[PDB]
Amino acid sequence: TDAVLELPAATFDLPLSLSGGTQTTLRAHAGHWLVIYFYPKDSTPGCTTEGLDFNALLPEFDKAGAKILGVSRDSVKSHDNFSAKQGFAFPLVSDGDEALCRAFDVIKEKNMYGKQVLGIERSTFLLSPEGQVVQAWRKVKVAGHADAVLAALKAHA
Ligand code: NA
Repeated sequence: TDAVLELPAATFDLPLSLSGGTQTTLRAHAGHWLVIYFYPKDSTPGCTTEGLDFNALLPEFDKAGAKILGVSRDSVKSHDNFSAKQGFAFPLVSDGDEALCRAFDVIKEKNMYGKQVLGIERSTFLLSPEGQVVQAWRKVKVAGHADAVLAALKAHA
């Protein structure tokens, strides 16, 4: 009743390549809140602002035992470079095959350039300690977003 999104069951066991060379899975995060924020491109203004915003709020997320994962389809190397430059203290998922993106249905289409163009739509999701997606933000505007996500986490937790 509380889920706003149902993920394919296999989603939770997908090996997610992280910045730093390790993997995680959503199931591995059982027992605590997880924020998953999808962004279109490493090292761009909006995605950097969003990452830095979450990073600045990390201790507030820590208070709730929550973990953050940023997700794009950039490579692990790109993620490493991005994370190092910005000083992120949470992992970035290299979703190169967009398996996680598709599971969360963040690959969206736009009619532009006389074509049908797919891309990551900036989106964020709150996952409960039992892996339920209890809140979603789509077509995210970066300004104030990490604040809003933190507030929602605090409301839910
Ligand atoms: Na979780």
